Amino acid sequence: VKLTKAGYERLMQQLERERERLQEATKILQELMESSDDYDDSGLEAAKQEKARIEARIDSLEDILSRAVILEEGSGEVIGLGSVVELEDPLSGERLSVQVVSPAEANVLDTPMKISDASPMGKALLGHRVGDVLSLDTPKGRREFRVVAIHG
Amino acid sequence: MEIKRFGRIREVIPLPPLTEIQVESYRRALQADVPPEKRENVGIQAAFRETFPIEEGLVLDFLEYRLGEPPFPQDECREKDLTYQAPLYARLQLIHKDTGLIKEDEVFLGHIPLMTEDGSFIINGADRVIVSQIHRSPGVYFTPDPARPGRYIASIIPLPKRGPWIDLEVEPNGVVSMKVNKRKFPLVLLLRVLGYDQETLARELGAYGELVQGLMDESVFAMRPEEALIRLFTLLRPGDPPKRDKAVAYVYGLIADPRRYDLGEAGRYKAEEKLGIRLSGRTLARFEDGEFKDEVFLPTLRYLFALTAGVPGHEVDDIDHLGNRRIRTVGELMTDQFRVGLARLARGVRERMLMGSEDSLTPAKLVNSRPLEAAIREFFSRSQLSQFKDETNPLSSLRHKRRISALGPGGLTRERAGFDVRDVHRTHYGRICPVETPEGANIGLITSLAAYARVDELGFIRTPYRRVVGGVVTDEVVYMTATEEDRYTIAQANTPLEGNRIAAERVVARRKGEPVIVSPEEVEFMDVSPKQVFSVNTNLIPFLEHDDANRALMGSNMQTQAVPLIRAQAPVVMTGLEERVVRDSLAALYAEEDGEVAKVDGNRIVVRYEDGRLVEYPLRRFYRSNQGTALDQRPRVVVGQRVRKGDLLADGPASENGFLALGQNVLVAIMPFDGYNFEDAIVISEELLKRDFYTSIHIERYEIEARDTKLGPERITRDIPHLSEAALRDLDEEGVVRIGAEVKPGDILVGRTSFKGESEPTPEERLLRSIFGEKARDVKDTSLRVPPGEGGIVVRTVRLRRGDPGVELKPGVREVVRVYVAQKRKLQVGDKLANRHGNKGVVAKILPVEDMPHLPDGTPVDVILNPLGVPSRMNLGQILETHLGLAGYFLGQRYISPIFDGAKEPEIKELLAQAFEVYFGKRKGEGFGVDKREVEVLRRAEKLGLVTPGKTPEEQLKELFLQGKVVLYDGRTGEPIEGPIVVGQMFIMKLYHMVEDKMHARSTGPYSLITQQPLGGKAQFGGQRFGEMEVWALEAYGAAHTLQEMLTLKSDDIEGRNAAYEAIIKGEDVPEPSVPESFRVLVKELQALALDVQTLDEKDNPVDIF
Amino acid sequence: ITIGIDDAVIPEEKKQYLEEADRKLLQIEQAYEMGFLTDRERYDQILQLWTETTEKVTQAVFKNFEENYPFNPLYVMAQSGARGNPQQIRQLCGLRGLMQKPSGETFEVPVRSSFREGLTVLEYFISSHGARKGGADTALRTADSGYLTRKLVDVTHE
Amino acid sequence: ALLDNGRRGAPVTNPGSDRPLRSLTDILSGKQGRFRQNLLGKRVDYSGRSVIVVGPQLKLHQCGLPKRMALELFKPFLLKKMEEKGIAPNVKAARRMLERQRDIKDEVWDALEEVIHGKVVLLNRAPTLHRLGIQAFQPVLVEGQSIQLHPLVCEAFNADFDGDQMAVHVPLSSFAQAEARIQMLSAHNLLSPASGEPLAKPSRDIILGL
Amino acid sequence: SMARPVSIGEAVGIVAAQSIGEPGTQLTTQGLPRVIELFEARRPKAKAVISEIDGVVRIEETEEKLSVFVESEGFSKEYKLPKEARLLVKDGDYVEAGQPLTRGAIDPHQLLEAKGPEAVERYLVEEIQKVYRAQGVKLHDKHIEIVVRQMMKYVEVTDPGDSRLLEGQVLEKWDVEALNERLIAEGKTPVAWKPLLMGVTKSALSTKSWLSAASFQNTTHVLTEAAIAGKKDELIGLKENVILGRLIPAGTGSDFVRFTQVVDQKTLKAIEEAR
Amino acid sequence: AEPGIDKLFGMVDSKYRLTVVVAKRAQQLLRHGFKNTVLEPEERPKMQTLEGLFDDPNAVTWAMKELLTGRLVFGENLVPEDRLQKEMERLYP
DNA sequence: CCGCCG
RNA sequence: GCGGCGG
Ligand SMILES: [Mg+2]
Repeated sequence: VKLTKAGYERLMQQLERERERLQEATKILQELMESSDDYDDSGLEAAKQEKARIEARIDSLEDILSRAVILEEGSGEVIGLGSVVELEDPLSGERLSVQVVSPAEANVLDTPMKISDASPMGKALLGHRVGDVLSLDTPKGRREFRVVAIHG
Repeated sequence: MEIKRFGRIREVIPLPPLTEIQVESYRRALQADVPPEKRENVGIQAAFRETFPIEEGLVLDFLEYRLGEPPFPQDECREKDLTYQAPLYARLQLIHKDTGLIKEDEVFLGHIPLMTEDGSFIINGADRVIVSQIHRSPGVYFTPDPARPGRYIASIIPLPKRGPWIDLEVEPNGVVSMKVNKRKFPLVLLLRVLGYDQETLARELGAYGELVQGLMDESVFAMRPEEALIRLFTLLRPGDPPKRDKAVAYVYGLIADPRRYDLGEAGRYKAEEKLGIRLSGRTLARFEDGEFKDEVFLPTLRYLFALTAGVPGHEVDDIDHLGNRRIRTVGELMTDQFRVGLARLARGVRERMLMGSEDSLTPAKLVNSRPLEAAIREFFSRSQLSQFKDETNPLSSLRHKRRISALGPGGLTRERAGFDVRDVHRTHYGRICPVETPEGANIGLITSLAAYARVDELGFIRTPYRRVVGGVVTDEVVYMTATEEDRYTIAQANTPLEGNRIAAERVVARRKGEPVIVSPEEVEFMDVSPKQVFSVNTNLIPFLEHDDANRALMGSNMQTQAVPLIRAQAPVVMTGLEERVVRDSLAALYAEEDGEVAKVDGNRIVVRYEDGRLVEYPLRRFYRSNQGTALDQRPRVVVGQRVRKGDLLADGPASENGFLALGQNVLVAIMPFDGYNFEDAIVISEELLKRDFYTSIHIERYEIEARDTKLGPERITRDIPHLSEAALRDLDEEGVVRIGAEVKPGDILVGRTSFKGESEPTPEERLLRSIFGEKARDVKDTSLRVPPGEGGIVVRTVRLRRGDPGVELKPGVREVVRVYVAQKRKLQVGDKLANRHGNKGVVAKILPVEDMPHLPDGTPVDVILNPLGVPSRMNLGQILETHLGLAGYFLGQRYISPIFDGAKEPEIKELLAQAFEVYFGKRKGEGFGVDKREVEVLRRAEKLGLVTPGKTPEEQLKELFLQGKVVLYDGRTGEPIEGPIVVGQMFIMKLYHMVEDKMHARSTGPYSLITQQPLGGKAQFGGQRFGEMEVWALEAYGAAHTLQEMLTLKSDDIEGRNAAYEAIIKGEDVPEPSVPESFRVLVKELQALALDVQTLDEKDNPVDIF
Repeated sequence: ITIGIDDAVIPEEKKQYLEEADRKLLQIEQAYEMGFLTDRERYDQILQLWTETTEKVTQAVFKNFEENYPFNPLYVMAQSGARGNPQQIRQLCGLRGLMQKPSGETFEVPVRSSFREGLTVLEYFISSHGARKGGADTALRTADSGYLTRKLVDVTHE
Repeated sequence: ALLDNGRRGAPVTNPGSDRPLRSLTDILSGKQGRFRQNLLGKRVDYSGRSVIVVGPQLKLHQCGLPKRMALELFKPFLLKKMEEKGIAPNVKAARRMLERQRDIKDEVWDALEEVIHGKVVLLNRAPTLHRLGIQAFQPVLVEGQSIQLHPLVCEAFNADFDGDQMAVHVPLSSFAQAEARIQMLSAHNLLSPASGEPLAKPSRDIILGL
Repeated sequence: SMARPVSIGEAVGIVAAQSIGEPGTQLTTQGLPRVIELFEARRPKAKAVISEIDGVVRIEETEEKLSVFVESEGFSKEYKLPKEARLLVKDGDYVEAGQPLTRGAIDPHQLLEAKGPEAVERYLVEEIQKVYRAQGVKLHDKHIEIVVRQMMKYVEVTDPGDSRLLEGQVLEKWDVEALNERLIAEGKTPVAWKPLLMGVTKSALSTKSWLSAASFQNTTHVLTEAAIAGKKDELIGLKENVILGRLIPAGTGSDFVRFTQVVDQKTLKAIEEAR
Repeated sequence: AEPGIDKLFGMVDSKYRLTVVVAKRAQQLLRHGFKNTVLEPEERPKMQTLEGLFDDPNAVTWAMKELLTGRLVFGENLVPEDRLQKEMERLYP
């Protein structure tokens, strides 16, 4: 498991948030079972089921967070984990910004679109350097891009 | 009253014949209405030809099956405990190998039950229903392996149950497995047995699978052909003869085990499509030519090698897909047992072909009605499937007439395996209501079927969809098979249409149970109506769209427990099926053809059709329902009236004006009272009882029999050995009790007399009888008395003496007496009512109109529902109904709002606005303005954010009424209730829960003879059980004596309970319990056997319990 | 205090956050239609999308009541230890969004409606699976007849 | 035979019943044997049950009970008090007097309500789960059939008002009565034995108002 | 029920059983099952190999098999962690006896051996709460204790004095023997025993009073063996004493108060007048 | 609740004890006649239709009300088992 | 688990 | 004995 200081921080905070959510969901659960007024309603199965979806995410965050390596390599040349890549399409001159990270760090919401390590486009980029040109398959066809550069 | 309906989704085709499932099933079941000439030869006829050509040479063949003269009529069958059956014989002719064919033109072998016009049957006096059933449609499927996540296994399911249950597994470490009855054998072995040789086989089969190496496995047994057939026998587990006893093989040929289901569609369907392609015969059936043909065995493996390999198609079979589950219509169920009887009969007829003398055998010698009657009889009266028709109210009956169960023969499904089946599956869409299942154990296992859901040729619940080629939608519909629905892309019916064309680019549709936004060009099929998604029963809730599915169920189920109220009112706001339910169910009586009314008696309506005919329709006056509810038909037509074809002549038990009504529409305020509406309590206004708003009539059927003892026949006469005349009044008729008499608990309903203390006269009671009056009737008083609880008014009586007209009097039974007792059920504190949305509750306090919540204008409310029960449970629908219901009151109009297409929030405020001009408009003119009270609540309303500050009270109140809230003064203080409160006309009902069933209060009484327990059964009641759960309860408390008291003084210590009783009589302090008869009885029970159980003192010594 | 369909107020931002999430779904789609995200990652990110979107809308409604209608029937009920559960209220004013499939894997699309507004045909049907699986538990788990109270009583009953 | 039947062959009554005659062993063991008798328990005298209804006014101290039921429940006790007051000359008279409800002397009620003065009864919920599954209350005679129950204890006995029904019993011995109202009365069992937390916690309605 | 100290004569046994049972209804390993597994000494689905030796850790990675070695200067307890297990103790630091070397649930028996009893107890108690806690339920540890304690009220025998080896008898009944073997009558014939962990169900099963046994187990055998040795059933416990119909040994039946008398100063001086 | 039950509970070393005392004293109240009390002068229990609770309402009610005052004595082994029932019948008609 | 109807 | 049903 490999994480960036950024990645770590994020997953650590999310974990925090889900703990608050679990404590809430719990409180809730407890109230229901204590009510014993309206049983057989989507009062338990929902509260419970909800708490579960949480605990699960928690086990995933604790697992990943319990044994992840941190690679401090902001100065490197070839695309590796933590590397921020930029790809221009020869044709449209489109500039695409991405960052390859471990499966647990992926997130299209981030500044550089964080792509999974074992992600197709993710695979394609690891092991290459500024200048290279490569393809992968896409529903519309297949678009090759040229690594314009690689910031930290 | 005007009836406005707000539906905007053009309902394309009328709902189908709701009872069609049952009705048609039996029709096609016993094709008995048309000549032997008509084609339809399934069911009866089919099961006939299946086993009729009997070849023992003996040759008995089938001609025609005829039947039709019903022993007696409907009601007679009920009045006399008679099973309404038709008589069935059939022409048969037995041939001989010598010259001669005697045809005994008639052998009545059985009596099969009939089907009412409503759809119910009458077995023994009572009306029952044959509920439909589901199972794995006898075919062939492929499911993933148990634990081994690796590869999947092949199944081959055929019913009836006796037929094998085949599976095909492949475990690469050494075998290819085919299981029948739990034993595995080389799949090849059988293959060879058929002719498939290593070479041909592997080459056309092993085109692409190395696995085949697993088949060409026999370089030893695979070189001997017909010898492998013998080799496969060895395979059978028990020591039998090598040769001919190929019976076990004969069994998997063409007759008994594989299925005799209609050649072409029954099994073959699961053939052609799912795997291989052709079916020679009916099943892997062929014992012809000495060599066998199994165009089935190889392809099953042919698909195994395909599945495990490439993508011939993605063959993985989802078990629950209704495309693999069939529904067993009554017809099928009944026809089922029938051929079981046919078989049992043919069983003995072959025996009597050898016992045979000569040509002198035909009717008698060949046919014995014994098997077939016990057979059929057994089904209708013993099968766990036909039951007591739930007729709390018509609707009730109708549901119970159409639900599906999983439990049954046991071969289909059992109890402890269900988490998977209980789920409403993807496929249930428009085929199984997702809401009709019952709460608690058995959930999702037993459910009612959908609106348009109709059972096809072989059971897969088909649903209706609309064709749509291009961007065009048709008026042409097709009932798709669950499986066939997946091939297309269907779209919802909420989709906007300008007439015959789609309306938006991005329109909703569901591919394969998957929500997808599709384009107008891709829509191949569209939903008929939202209705189809749920059940009839469900389709009755007004604003279901706003109600949590979980509570919706309670709501649907609740309606089934509604009870017939004298004054029946249809819902101020209805769904649009009320009319139909009553219709298709047979509560109300409609006019066949056009015409005029002749007589409008309160017992019969006679009309004259314009076609030169005049009929008399008798009205079932006041019949006793299966659940004990009033069932009368009240004519709603006047003398000499021109009736339209299909017009209500009279209203049914709960249908008025042709609409279904169960309970009444009451004005309701939705707020909290002291606490009378605490948890789920409901408050009621005396004012309701006053106008007999909630009153159900009830009937209990007490019965007694004049048995024939060898001590002396029990006589039923006005004579009662105990000499009282004041209690003999009501019992005027010598033996029976007078109609119209008021019977209370403890009164004699019927008198009877039997012989003394068994065998011998008492030598102690012969001296007492002789002292005061030796000539005392030696007969004893055994009379049917009014069982503690209640009775009421005797209304009908039935006696069956000697010369039986046409009744089946059990043996020993001299004569029978039935007494029907009725009473009026006015709503009282313990009664429980509920609305269609799921708000259920009991009456907490019956409030005097005097001080209950009234509106500005004198009008008080009728019931107060606690608001708190609305948030937790999620059923806004009710609060909605209430709003609309509010317009309906002042606008005096009922509305019809479709399921998902119903009324909408804007439109209601629109009618509400109109309602303000009626409520407040008359107020302005009548000559008065606003109260200082109304102003005061408006202040708290504006500070509440309900009204827009700065407008006139007039304007304000309007905006406030629009929200659905009005003002309300207490009634007790006449002071307003700070803050607008919502109120309206809500449809609520009383349930089959009278408190009549709720108060056994015991003081003293009967004890068991063998075991010392206060069991009841007579004028005395039983005492509640204490169970250990409850003892612990006491124990924890440290409630020593309270517990001691339960165990002894109140139960077993005969002598103890005595002292206590006496003591209490003396106003003394109950005696100290020394030894439970249980203690002493144990000592002895232990003495009686070896063990010397000795009680000891402080210092290990004796002590006496005795 | 009483309930009225209007008392279940829908927060103005619902139409916003949903829009924000909606477009947001497009990005994720456009991203896989390019080949970046694996078949699985697509899934999980979307759930994440709503799991948060839904949670957002939850505090929104609440915020709306706390600032504008401090005395809302529905609201007040839930705040006071009276009745109501945040999760439920959300199904009223905001929306119940994620209902799972038969097996367990939660649904890809969310239940965009609130109970206030008319829950759609399908959304309902889909929401069904849950409620049934829920009653399922209660049936087996209830009828266990407090067996432990029995087993527990058996050893500690002396 | 009389010791243990079936251990070796099985004795039958002459042709008529191929049923093994219940032997001593058979009389002790089994699901419904004898060692299993005194335990599983049985039915109580002076019992009753009915539908429950919330009693707002009622204090946790008391409980709403239907006179009609009280009558029957406290029949013996009543009888005696009947003689104590000329409503009847003897016990058997009191009884014949009560055998027919049309003639409920208004004075009898005075008596019944007089015999109940400070006695209490017990109440039971459907599944008795914890010690509080049964509490004791002072009965106050009321109209109707349903039984008035105090709201605050609704939480104790998992019990709502959608038609649930509770049973009621009577402590006959002045010793039973005692323990009943001392260590078993409601108002005395406020905290839960499960956790030190209260079980008389004010519920939905109350709170709301407050 | 109150808040002051527990009154002598209270059916705690009961009380504990109840408080722990009611809740059971809403616990659907995850859930009730686990509670059973826990009350019943069992080998859970996801077993986690405990360290019988208390030393330090060292791991060998990459091969169809991963092995965790608790090692010291003299010996290392070889632990085979399948290629599909998840371990969280790592190459380097110390590990007490009975410490989660694998991830998941633990097996009582093993944990009893390695660490000892005071740990099994504390483990159960807590591992129990763990569920109710996550289920909203708030029950005092007391009760989980009362129960669990009975789960080890029995012990086996390795060194005999009056009775033979291979015995499974009451822990306390042995503190009476060894107490009176060294104390009152001399001759120190030590009665070495091995604490025995039994599930809740089998603790009941093998209870000591015959009356009690007669109810559930076979009624034939129970009476048979109690016959032979004239067994004297000292009536203590509610079950047995119920059958007698006698007053429960607990509650008001408490021997502590079942005997108490009341006097009016007038009768006290009147008893003194009888002197 | 009940009149100073807390005061009562304070007067016993264990809850259940109070019950036993309470009870047996209610018994002696009826057995040996209902005039065997200690606080009848002023503030003796009372009823509502006719001030007659002075004669015979509830026993236990009395016991408690008596126990509330320092009149009665209760002990493990206070008076010789049998000698008590003998002296009681003697001094009470 | 407890309860009731046919 | 089996179906149904209340909490
Ligand atoms: Mg209920």
